[PDB]
Amino acid sequence: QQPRPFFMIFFVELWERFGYYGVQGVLAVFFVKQLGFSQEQAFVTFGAFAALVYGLISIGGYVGDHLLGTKRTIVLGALVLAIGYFMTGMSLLKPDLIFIALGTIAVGNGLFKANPASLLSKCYPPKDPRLDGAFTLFYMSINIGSLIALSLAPVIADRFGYSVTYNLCGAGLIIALLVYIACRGMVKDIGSEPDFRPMSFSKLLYVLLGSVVMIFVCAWLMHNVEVANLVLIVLSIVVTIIFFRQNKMFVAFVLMLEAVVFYILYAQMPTSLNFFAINNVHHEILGFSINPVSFQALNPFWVVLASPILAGILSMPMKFTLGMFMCSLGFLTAAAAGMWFADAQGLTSPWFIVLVYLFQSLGELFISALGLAMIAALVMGFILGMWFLTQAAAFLLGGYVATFTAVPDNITDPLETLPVYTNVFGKIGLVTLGVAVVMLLMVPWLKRMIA
Amino acid sequence: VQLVESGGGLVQAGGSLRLSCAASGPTLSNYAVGWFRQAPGKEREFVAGINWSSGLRYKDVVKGRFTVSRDNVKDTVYLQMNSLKPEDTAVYYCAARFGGMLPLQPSGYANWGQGTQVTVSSHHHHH
Ligand SMILES: CCCCCCCCCCCCO[C@@H]1O[C@H](CO)[C@@H](O[C@H]2O[C@H](CO)[C@@H](O)[C@H](O)[C@H]2O)[C@H](O)[C@H]1O
Ligand SMILES: CCCCCCCCCCCC
Ligand SMILES: CCCCCCCCCC
Ligand SMILES: CCCCCCCC
Ligand SMILES: CCCCCC
Repeated sequence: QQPRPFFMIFFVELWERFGYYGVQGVLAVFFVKQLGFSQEQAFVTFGAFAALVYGLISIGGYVGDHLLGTKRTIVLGALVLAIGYFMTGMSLLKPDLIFIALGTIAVGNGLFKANPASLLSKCYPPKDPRLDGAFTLFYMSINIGSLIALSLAPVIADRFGYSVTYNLCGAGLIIALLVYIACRGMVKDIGSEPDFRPMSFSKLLYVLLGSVVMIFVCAWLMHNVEVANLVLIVLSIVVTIIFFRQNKMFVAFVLMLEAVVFYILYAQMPTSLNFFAINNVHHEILGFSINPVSFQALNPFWVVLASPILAGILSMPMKFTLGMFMCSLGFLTAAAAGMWFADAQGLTSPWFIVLVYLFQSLGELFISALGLAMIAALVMGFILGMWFLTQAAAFLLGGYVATFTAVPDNITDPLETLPVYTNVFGKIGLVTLGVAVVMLLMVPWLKRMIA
Repeated sequence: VQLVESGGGLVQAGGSLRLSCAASGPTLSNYAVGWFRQAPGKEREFVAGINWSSGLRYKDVVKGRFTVSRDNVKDTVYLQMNSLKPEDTAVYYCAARFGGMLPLQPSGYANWGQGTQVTVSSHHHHH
């Protein structure tokens, strides 16, 4: 159905995302159990890590377009990522490496992320009808990798330890590189312009130098979230000032702030919703015992099922509005499950969490699948930088919000943790419902401005 | 996923016994281990436990007599039973749940040992 390079890109992306989500799924627990962080420390450090992972995506597209070439930067990004995963595995011998290792993942992700999609875009003549389907399959590829990693990495970490888990993340990147190299022959005429001139070693060195500096800056920021806060605050207020000085951009701005709320909520899945599953949900479904950390896999699961269907099935501000209502319902369901449908011992049915994750995934399919894609319909470089910046700010904020559910390590009674989770998830759901209502009210004005 | 209990037995009132729980494949370090006991004609009841990060929980009638502790080198959890009394007679089970919580009912735990008989006799020496 698709060009041959489509399938190479499908599987390269699958394996890269497998490595990344293998880390994401276990990181907060790794912080708590292996490094002895409190749940509060773990949640804010995860927020800082995710913020860097996302905020740096803007750099790799520029590097791929204008410095080294799309295909070259795919290779470089994959190699830096694999190095980062093996460094995380080494951090169990050398704990002092951990932040540098996470910084290497962040930078590797920053270099890599934008480039497979760009490459896939060049596999099709410009108005090919199959593009839409191909990008939906591309999204499924992401979520297939994520589904496997989030399912299996906690199980592996429980049975063999974190060193093996992280080394397997590295191995997944290694085989992403091998399939790229083996299929390199399929994309000989595909690339950005620098791909077809010989590589500038001047620019390669600038990219390696900047990458290394960035790895150390990321390590520092993740270690000192209290100044990462001020960096992103001053960066946000400043870029806000310079956006306000410089009416379709007004639509881009309002949609960007709503996306901020969405990413704040997405950030709860590896932190507060993860520990809610650990502490207040039964760890058995359909008669099988499972690792509760594996519940994070319900996000890619539902996406994998719903992306074809919803591809088969208003317009922009209303699609955003619908997604915000979905997210609101995910957190209201979590709160309701804890308030009314828990056991005498404080444990709730995992079917409630299956439904929580359905709501959050539908929100994702309406909002983030369709965010900078049709923010690109309103618009340049300034807004790409600000988009990734604001989503980074969202992840920092999300870590902070998660800290309201943090549980001291001496608590052992689920009836003590249940009201903390229910209070916070209920308040998140109510605030997000209000945000959805203000969104609904502005949908007509937004839809006019888009004309 | 399968726990081995060891260390039950027969003891006189006022004596002591030590139970131990060890896991096979999975590292027990990620698990809250609760000790349950079932006396003749009653249901399994929570006795004592330790979560994955040294939090402790106890039934009222064993406070000041039982201690749960954890040896993370041997990947083993211990229940040290002092000042034993006849009504502590029961089959004892260790159970393991991932994470920091020690729920009170057997349904909160997926992994179970096979059970060890503990018997406390009113036996005392003749005066
Ligand atoms: C909702 C998402 C579900 C995730 C799907 C899980 C993937 C399958 C696991 C790999 C093959 C099964 O291997 C094993 O199976 C048993 C029972 O099935 C499960 O359970 C066993 O391991 C896990 C973690 O190691 C423990 O928390 C669990 O209580 C223990 O009994 C685990 O899930 C898995 O370690
Ligand atoms: C495709 C040719 C490979 C070029 C690799 C050169 C790497 C230079 C190392 C510079 C060290 C800072
Ligand atoms: C004394 C422990 C210091 C660990 C630093 C690890 C750096 C390793 C670079 C690969
Ligand atoms: C296709 C060759 C890629 C070169 C990247 C290596 C940078 C160290
Ligand atoms: C954009 C909201 C920032 C809030 C900081 C307290």
